[PDB]
Amino acid sequence: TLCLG
Amino acid sequence: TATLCLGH
Amino acid sequence: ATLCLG
Amino acid sequence: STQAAIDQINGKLNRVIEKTNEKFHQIEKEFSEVEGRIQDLEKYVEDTKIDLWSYNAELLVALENQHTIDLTDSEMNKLFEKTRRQLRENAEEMGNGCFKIYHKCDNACIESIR
Amino acid sequence: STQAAIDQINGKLNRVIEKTNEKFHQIEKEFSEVEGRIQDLEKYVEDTKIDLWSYNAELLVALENQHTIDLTDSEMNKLFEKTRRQLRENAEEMGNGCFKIYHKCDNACIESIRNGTYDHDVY
Amino acid sequence: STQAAIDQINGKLNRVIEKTNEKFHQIEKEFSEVEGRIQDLEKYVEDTKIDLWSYNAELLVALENQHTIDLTDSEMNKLFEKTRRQLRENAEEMGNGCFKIYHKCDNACIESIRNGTYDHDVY
Repeated sequence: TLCLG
Repeated sequence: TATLCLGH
Repeated sequence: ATLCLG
Repeated sequence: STQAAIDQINGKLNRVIEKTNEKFHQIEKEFSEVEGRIQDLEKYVEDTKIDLWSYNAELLVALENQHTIDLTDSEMNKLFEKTRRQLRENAEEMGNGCFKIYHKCDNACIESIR
Repeated sequence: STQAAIDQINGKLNRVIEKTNEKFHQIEKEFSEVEGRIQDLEKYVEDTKIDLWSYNAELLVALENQHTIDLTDSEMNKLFEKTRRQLRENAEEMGNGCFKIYHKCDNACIESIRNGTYDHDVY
Repeated sequence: STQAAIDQINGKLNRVIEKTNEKFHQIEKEFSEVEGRIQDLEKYVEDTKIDLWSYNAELLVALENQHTIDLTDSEMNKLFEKTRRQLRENAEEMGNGCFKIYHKCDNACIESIRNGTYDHDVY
């Protein structure tokens, strides 16, 4: 899981 | 195709 | 080729 | 003899059917293997590509945290969206602003590639 | 009988000939579907690459502009001459620091990379 | 007239035997090429992925010798680790953060990719 903005 | 510029 | 990081 | 002769041509001719039939099955088996590699290799190129693109997004998200860069800035917002696009097209969009990167080429598949 | 024996031999032999020939033809078709998917993969690899390298060169530039780095600093200028050699290689160097980037695998080609089709014949 | 019919059937058979054996050899050659082609491409995909992770790592480094980032922070380290692995995983992990990047796809391997030459036989 990769969370950006 | 595309042109990409960035020169020194 | 070579390469030295840290 | 004419009978013998006809018997022979029929024997010879069945050898040919038999040899060719088998060789064809061999050719069919190789085709499955080759096409096998190709579908593995492409899963790998894909896996390889989202890895590198997911790193790029991460690096950006890293630098904006320690305020090294401005992601709302335009020139820089471009690059940022370039990486966010790839993420959307190649990963599961969870709750807005998250992604689940599923690799298509598993260990076994990575292996055939050796 | 003899004439019918002989008609049989020839009708079976031509049955073989007809059948090898069609198979050989389906074999050639498959060689082309295959050799075709391999080039589509080569192309998508090139484009996949060039995309990542050009993104590299553009971040060097967008960073300099945010002043986060200075492409004059020998270490960073090396990085930049790195991306510049990847582009300069897999792309048309205009001459003024502009590069003409060609994209070899179109939407059709890219689709095959998804489709995964090979009318795999079975004799 | 029968022997005529018979010895004629035989010659035709010996033709079919000759033509299909030749075509079977030619399907062998093509399978070799198709096969070396997937090999070279698997290589190109390797060198290609490594040169891209060195760069990343090096980027992370040049930014450290300027104190822009500290490779020891949680997040900036995770990043360093990712490129580190790939380098271990794919390069001669010599001691003290030094590595030897080995290129599997030779020069001509890169011509083969770029030049889709397949001696495709048509029966």
